[PDB]
Amino acid sequence: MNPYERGPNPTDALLEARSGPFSVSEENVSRLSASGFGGGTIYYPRENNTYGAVAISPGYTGTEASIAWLGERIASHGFVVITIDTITTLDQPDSRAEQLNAALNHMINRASSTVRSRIDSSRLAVMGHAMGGGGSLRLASQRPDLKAAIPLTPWHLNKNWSSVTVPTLIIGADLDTIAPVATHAKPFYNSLPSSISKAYLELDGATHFAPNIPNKIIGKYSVAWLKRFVDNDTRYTQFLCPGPRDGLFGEVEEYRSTCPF
Ligand SMILES: O=C(O)c1ccc(C(=O)OCCO)cc1
Repeated sequence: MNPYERGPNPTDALLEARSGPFSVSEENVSRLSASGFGGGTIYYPRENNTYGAVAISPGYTGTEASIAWLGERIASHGFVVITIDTITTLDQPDSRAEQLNAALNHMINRASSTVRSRIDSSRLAVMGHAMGGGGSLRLASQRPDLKAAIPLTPWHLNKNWSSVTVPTLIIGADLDTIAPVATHAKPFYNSLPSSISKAYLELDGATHFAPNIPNKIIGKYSVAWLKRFVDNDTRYTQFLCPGPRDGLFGEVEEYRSTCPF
């Protein structure tokens, strides 16, 4: 009925497991072969089919190695995913937005036929850690056509994202001292329009490095957000609405959303 649906009916366990049901292979993108970004790695399902496609940026001073687990994990749930390196490790968020865009174009137009043939170029998403999460917000602002955006403990000097209409899940870390939720993640969420699909998920007992460490909660809700909005997979609505509990015995520090979507 939904021909974008991939993989079996989800459960909390299946979404929290280290890997989804899709076996993954990798395509290396050298710095030489990459135009407008610093290279990286494309994770893609071996099983032949078309899938949504996602570009993920690391943060300030970091490289693809700090987000690799996420590229692999998301790809194993039926997506084509590039973890990029940036032209330099010091690139600012809005430069990171340009490089994410170049990485989307690389996957669609310049990668091998194996990778290009597994991408539905009409169904794209963007994600990033810290400064790359700020890059996610900027690119979502510049490309309303993106299907989803997921800034992870994002950092950005601009606090006004009222131009974004892409379905956006922001993930904050309560103990983040680099991009404190009070001055980055939450102001971002609050400046997004009340009229779009969005969610704020704040992790309990998590620092700025949490998205760099394999994380059941990040893995679960990133994939659920991507499934719901990249694939239009309403089987995943059950995890986003009402969403993880932030109350007594709950799983998150805070969850807020514009459910129903
Ligand atoms: O000190 C800062 O202002 C500052 C420090 C770090 C970051 C960031 O993106 O870290 C990601 C590391 O992978 C952003 C801002």
